[PDB]
Amino acid sequence: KTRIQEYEKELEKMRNIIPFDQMTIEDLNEVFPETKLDKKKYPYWPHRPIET
Amino acid sequence: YGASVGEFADKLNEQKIAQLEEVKQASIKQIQDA
Repeated sequence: KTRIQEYEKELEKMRNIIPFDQMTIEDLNEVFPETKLDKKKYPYWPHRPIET
Repeated sequence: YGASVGEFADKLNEQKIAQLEEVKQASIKQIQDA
């Protein structure tokens, strides 16, 4: 039941977000931490590896 | 060529939002499945 509760929490948190047409890189930074270009390994531009 | 230059911007932006929105539409059903 606790896992279920966490899963709903995630579900509504994911369902309730602004249309992308107004969103910003920051929005995807918070909602999806997977888009954060870790400066702890890639400081210099483009952060994302050049070999990709 | 100036009259056929918004198509590249379309492919740059519409698909950029398309991959995000398909990820969202899949993620909602993924949480549903869980």
